[PDB]
Amino acid sequence: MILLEVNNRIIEETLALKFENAAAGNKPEAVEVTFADFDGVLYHISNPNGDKTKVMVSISLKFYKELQAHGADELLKRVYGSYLVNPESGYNVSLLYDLENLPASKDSIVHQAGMLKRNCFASVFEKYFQFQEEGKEGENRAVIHYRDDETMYVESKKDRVTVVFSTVFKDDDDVVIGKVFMQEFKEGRRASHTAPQVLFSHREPPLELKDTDAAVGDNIGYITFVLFPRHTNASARDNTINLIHTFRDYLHYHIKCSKAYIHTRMRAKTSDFLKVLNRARPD
Amino acid sequence: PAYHSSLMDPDTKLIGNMALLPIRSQFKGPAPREKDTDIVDEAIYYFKANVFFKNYEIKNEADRTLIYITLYISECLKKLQKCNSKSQGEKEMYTLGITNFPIPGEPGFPLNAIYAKPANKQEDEVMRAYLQQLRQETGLRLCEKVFDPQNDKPSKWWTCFVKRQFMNKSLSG
Amino acid sequence: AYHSFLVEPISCHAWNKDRTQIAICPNNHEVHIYEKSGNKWVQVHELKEHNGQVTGVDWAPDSNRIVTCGTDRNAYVWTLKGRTWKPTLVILRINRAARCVRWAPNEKKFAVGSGSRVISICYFEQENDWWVCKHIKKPIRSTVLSLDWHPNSVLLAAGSCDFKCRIFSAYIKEVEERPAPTPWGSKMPFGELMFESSSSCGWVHGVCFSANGSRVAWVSHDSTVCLADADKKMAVATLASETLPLLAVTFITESSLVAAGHDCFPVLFTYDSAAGKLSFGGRLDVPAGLDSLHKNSVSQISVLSGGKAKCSQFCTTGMDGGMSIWDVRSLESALKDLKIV
Amino acid sequence: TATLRPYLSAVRATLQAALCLENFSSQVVERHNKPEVEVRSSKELLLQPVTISRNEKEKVLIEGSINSVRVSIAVKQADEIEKILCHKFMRFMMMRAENFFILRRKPVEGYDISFLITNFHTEQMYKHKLVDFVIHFMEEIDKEISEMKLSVNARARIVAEEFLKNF
Amino acid sequence: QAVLTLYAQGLLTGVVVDSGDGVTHICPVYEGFSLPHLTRRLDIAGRDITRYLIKLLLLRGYAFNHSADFETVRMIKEKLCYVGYNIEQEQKLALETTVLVESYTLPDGRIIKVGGERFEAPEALFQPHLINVEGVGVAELLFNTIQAADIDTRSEFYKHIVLSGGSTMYPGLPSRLERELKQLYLERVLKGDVEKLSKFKIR
Amino acid sequence: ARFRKVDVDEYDENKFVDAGPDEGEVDSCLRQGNMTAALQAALKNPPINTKSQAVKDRAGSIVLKVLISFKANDIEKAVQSLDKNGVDLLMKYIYKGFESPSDSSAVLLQWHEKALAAGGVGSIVRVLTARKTV
Amino acid sequence: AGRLPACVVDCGTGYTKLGYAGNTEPQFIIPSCIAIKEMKGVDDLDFFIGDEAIEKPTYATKWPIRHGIVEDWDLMERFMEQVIFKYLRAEPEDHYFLLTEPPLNTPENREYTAEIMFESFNVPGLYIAVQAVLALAASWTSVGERTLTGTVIDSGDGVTHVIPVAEGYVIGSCIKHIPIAGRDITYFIQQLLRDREVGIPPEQSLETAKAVKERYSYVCPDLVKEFNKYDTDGSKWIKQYTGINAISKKEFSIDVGYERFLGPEIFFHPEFANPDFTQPISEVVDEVIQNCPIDVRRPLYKNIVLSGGSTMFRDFGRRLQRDLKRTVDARLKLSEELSKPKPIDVQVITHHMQRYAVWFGGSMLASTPEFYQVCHTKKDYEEIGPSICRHNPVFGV
Ligand SMILES: Nc1ncnc2c1ncn2[C@@H]1O[C@H](COP(=O)(O)OP(=O)(O)O)[C@@H](O)[C@H]1O
Ligand SMILES: Nc1ncnc2c1ncn2[C@@H]1O[C@H](COP(=O)(O)OP(=O)(O)O)[C@@H](O)[C@H]1O
Ligand SMILES: [Ca+2]
Repeated sequence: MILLEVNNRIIEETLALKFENAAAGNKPEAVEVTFADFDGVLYHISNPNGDKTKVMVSISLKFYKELQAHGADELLKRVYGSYLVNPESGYNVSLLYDLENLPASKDSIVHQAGMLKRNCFASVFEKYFQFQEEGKEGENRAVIHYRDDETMYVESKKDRVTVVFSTVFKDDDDVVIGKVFMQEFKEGRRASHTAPQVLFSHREPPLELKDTDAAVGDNIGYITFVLFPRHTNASARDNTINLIHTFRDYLHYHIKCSKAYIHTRMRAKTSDFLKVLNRARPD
Repeated sequence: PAYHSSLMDPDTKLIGNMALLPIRSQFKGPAPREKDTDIVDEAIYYFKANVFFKNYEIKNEADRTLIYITLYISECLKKLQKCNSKSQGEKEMYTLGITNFPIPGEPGFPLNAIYAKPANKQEDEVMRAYLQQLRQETGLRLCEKVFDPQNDKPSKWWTCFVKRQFMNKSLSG
Repeated sequence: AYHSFLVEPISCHAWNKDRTQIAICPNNHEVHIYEKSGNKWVQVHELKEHNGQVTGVDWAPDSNRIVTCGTDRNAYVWTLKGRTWKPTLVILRINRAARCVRWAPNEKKFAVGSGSRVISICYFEQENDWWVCKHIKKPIRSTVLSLDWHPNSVLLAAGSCDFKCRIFSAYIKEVEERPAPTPWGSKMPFGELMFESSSSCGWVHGVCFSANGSRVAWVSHDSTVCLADADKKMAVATLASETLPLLAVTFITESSLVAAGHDCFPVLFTYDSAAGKLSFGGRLDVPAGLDSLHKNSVSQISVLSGGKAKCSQFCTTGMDGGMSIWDVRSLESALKDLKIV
Repeated sequence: TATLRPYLSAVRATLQAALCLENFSSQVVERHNKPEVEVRSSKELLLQPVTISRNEKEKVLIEGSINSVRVSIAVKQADEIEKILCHKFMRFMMMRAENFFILRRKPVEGYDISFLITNFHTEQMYKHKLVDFVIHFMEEIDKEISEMKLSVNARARIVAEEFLKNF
Repeated sequence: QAVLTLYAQGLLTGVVVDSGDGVTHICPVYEGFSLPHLTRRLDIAGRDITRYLIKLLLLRGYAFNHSADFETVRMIKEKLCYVGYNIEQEQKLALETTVLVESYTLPDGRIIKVGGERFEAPEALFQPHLINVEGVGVAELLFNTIQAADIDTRSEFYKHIVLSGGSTMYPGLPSRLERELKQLYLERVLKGDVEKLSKFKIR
Repeated sequence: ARFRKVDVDEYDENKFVDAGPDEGEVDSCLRQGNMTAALQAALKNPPINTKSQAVKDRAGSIVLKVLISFKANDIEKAVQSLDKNGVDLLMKYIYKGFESPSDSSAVLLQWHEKALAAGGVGSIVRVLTARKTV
Repeated sequence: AGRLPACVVDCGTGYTKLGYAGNTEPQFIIPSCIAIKEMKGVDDLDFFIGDEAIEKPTYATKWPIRHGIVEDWDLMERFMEQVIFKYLRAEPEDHYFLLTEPPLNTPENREYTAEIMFESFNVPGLYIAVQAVLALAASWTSVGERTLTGTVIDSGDGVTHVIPVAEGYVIGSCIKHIPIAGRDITYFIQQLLRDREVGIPPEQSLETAKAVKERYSYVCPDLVKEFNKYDTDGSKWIKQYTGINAISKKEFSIDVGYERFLGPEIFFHPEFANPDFTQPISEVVDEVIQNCPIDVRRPLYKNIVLSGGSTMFRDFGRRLQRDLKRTVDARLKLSEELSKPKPIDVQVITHHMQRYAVWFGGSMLASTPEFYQVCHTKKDYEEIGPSICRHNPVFGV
């Protein structure tokens, strides 16, 4: 698995099992589940008020207000319509499904529920993609603190939109490995010239953010994706969004998998060494 | 563990070291007269359970008679298995029961280390006669069970034990 | 002529008078004695008493007694009682490991070098029926690694980790008398320091006296072999080896030295009394991945027959656990360039 | 290379000279046996420390003693990625030091990895082969570090394109 | 006990350090019999060490049961444990090298590995607080006894310290004491270095 | 837990207790291009007993300075003109030289090669066992 | 406890249970298997785990965990990659982790696990809990006085373990194994079905067995009596089962009978299926407790807990308790008849969360304040070293 998936399997699997038993006419099992998603996201699935014929899927993001300030609410409404309801205390968005009132095909709703995290993020990208399109320049930049110590900056220009991630590498050696990856991203166009351009600043933030309270530290790193109209237009938007919003996790997911691999190499090398070292015995 | 006989009395007669227990049966034999529960009954009851066991602790000489009947039931099943009518197998049984199966002391009898040998020609005669009587009654009663009230139908619920061997022994091996 | 008694080291060895049996310690608190049967070796005895590894074993020929010393700091003299060896404890009065031991020629006393930086000269008092001992301390500054007695049973040569080969006097008047004047000196009271090498290098792994004991040689860790001549004002002749350190050394004549060590094979050194110069004429082991009999360092080497005067056969045990028997004349024929003395 | 074989050759020769040990009980503690180069509590038992340097970065320290030798290596680390790969690799092995018997749990200050070869080792194993192992080891860690370096770059390019190709 | 001990030990006036599988004593003995008034006790011996090893081996990843596996651990202690001489020095060996690691086959076949806990367990004898005990430890305890005694008879006691008891068979123990005693005499009796003349041996 | 902070072993009466070449002469030989002589000149009166590091280091540099001044194919010839005592001292200086790399290692390794062929591994063992060394 | 629940992963030899702390059931119960191509580029990442890796065509299925212990680290490590980033979708740097280990796992293995969790995934905290202890904790769900001293009977598909626990620590020297478990039962039920039924596709002989075993099997009090009922009123005991032929899709159907009770029976009468082993499971448990210290023996009898799939069988505990009492009672008899020792209180607790007792106890313990207290942190790992993961303080009582 190279790219990270977008949907949330626990959401989708949970819902499905309930929807099945529902159709089968069985008596509803109570359900109470707590789980997370990448970047401090916490979910909750439960029977509101204990009514086991209702299933609520709530999501909580510490930086919701930020996305709310960029179309979040409006977008979520379009996508979920009547499933979207008053948010459960402690969470920002709640979906409610009446087990006795499901569509003919449950795949649309199940798939869409599994994309709650992603849809909460979608609006901020659409809003600025739409700015570029209308040539509305000079618009203030969106600042999303998706993590406690990580920030995403979105901005639109004459013919391009920029996404800048301020990521952190806890492990001092992860910075070094990250550098190898970022290097390959900067040259990523030598194999796809139409693809987005990628920039990387070891850790002085890009100049557009020097007067800002932007972070500056040995373990900090700024990535800039230059998305072009061919990526931000109503034809690419969704897919582009599905990738871009999973980047930071993609990068870190691969720094760890590399270390895992270096490990298998070290197991093999150490194993050999031990053999040579032991053929040194008179048997 | 395994199921043991409870027919052993203080005044029970011995043929060898096997207990000469009573038996409701028409066939003739040195079998005493009998309670509507004979040793052949007790064996047919416990079979399906007992059969699985590989170890069996001899408690009374009555057990030895129980073990014998049991081993024989397996022989019958090996027969009733390839039959097409209670009438037919009912015959193959009378016959089988008449065959000269080995006895304690002879090579061919499994368990010669648990079954005493007839101390003389008289006992040899009685024992042979008893074992045979036992085989015949046993084979007959077994036929009612083995066949479903729908003839030509050896109940697979009896046939399925054909390959099982109580204490991993055989009167035919 | 190699034989493997095991794959672990033979810490030390000792042979009886008839060279019929050999005592060995296989990295153990024990001492196994093997005897020959046809052309096979058979273990006949097992001496278990040391609570530490045996680091030295010497067999007194005439009295046929075995003496052993271990890291447990003890030393038991073993006596043969019909079909068994019985150990007798001998308080060395030391607090570190015993490193080596050797009976004296007259078999009336034995010495034990140790990490207590002293040499324990032991003897028996038939009076109170037991083994006593006096210490030769000064000027020893470190662990004594090897000992060898002078033929007169009084003078004693010692090599220690303080880079010195010294000759003392283990004169114990309670068992012998006024030693006869030696070129090594007239005055020989107990522990008197008769001679001392001058180099301040290489631990003296092994020392050896000549047949008449007027010459003493020793091998050090600096990969050099020396021989001090008492008929030449104790002048010392040195030969720096081009190879690894020697651990053991013995005279095979009055001017021929045979040694082995970490290179894993025996070599020949010859002394030119005239020029007072040592020379290398060695390498007798002429043909794991080694072209030598022993597959690990050779740590001990004793004379098997012919004395140090005109040795005919000599033995070598080593860290590989092997025991080799070398025939001097045999060697002289396999190598035409050979020159004993 | 041009200078590699010569470097190793010098190192091998010094190892051949250093691995000449014997069992030596302690002069300081009753019934104790310790690797002198480690406890260093009896200076006449220690040999002169020596170094074989290939250049100002790659060098080997060889500390001998009557019953043990400590060998510390300075591994070639050209850039950041090699520096961290090497560091992770040595750590990996040190953490398994009990399986190695000649490996030191920690490096001697100033070095990347270290060996502690005792007389027990040279008795259990052919010393001429222990000498081979150390040279084999030096040559092989450099290869592994390069192999890892390539692996990482190899995957980074595929990871970058797999993500850029989808926009 | 120490009476007969130091006594027909062929010496009749020294000090007996007696530690068995349960309790330690320091028995002074003057020309003839002993002087009870000085004799002190240490509530730390055999079992305690074995006890302590168990705890140490637990932290290593070996969960032995205090009751069930006590004898097993006692055997281990007897075989692998010892007294470190220079604790600072020993801890370094345990942390930087693996020369102290030894294997031990348990009664059921499994093979555990014991290293640094070999000298840590018996270290209790010198640092009681390690096993939650109040005291100064066998060495310091001894030193105080002799010092707190007839100065004339002191020199004699020191040159006549005898060891007795299982928990005194620990390799290095003698050396450790001597070093410890030489540290207390150097501090609590002098301060200046004129030790060459401060002779005393434990045999 | 205070009395143990002192290393009594320091004062235990049982503890073990154990000018330079002529610069101008060397420089004179160097400047004239007579290398094989500068070697012999430097391998002279080594500060084997000096208690100062500066003094020894002084000599070490003088010798290293000559070694470096050599040309690849000119070493073997030089080394073969020395007696074993000479080759031993040489080897001792080569190891000293390994502690100051500089631009010297590449060439000092060529010296080790040649020295090893002449003096054998024994010349190295004697570097290790030296108590008084340059 | 922050706002994010800890990650709880229980790696069984056959199944791996995973989810977040506090949840009552695991969020994923998947096969402990990984499929790989059988390296350069990103070939190491080209794999699948759990169900998705059982039928993979161009892929080879592997099983990292054998007899509870990790046999292949390279593979166990990759397995975790997906467990974390594909299923749990958890940012490993943000969640503490609780993993489990079979009894008799070596201290080295823990360091190997810790090396992976800290050096590869960068977890903030880690805790390695021993399965048996978790099981004891899970039974508190039944008992109003929580205790971590008891006897655990773990049985899955490999071998069954009788593991005594005292004050939170497994009494290693007293564990005992039994050559009977899920497998031996299937292979047995498989033979019962072969001698009798037809229609079962050879290539689905075991498929059928394991199925029947799990859907109908149970423990009965008396064999003859049970056999009787079946032969008497075969209508109220002979169940039907229908499986679809892989080929032709011919929906075959068989009759299930005796095996319903003869399966779980081999536990108590091993000799039925196994020639080399005959001890009844109630005897082994008795033998075990008898070896543990006297002062702990009764508490062990009073708290025998279950864990494993093969402990699912209806009445398992009931039959085990009867059997055990008969043995322990009869022993106290020969003493009164030889000289009257207080009667021993033998108990066998069975609860609802048994299907995943271990993962359940782990889930409950990992959501308590104390869990964070007795957990090893990344800072301690980096400063003190992986040695700290050798020992994991017991907590919870
Ligand atoms: N070689 C040894 N090293 C350390 N301790 C030992 C050794 N041998 C025995 N012990 C311990 O010494 C104690 C037994 O001493 P002993 O005097 O026999 O007991 P007690 O005097 O109380 O009857 C036990 O703790 C035993 O484990
Ligand atoms: N309800 C059940 N009754 C009896 N056995 C079951 C039941 N459910 C599962 N099993 C058996 O549990 C065993 C589990 O074996 P294993 O693969 O090791 O899983 P785990 O690692 O969780 O113990 C299998 O034999 C499975 O058939
Ligand atoms: Ca499990």
